Amino acid sequence: SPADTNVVPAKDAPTTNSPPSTTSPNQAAADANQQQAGIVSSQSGPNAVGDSAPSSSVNNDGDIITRPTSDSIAAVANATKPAA
Repeated sequence: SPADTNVVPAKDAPTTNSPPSTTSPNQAAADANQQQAGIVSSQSGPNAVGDSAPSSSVNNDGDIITRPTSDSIAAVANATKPAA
């Protein structure tokens, strides 16, 4: 039977349950990365105190982004267009 043997991580599987937050997301993405799994807070001692997961609110360099990286480069290159 398929679905019990063909189990593989989905599309954008590290950062898909990450909520959009502008504050300390990595600890907020990991707060909901392990909430969708169903683990309650009492069943995790220090495993859920200070954890981190990659978020969709952080770009690769590491600065807390809001709009995606293709729309942030476009936020700079649209402000250096003089009249030709």
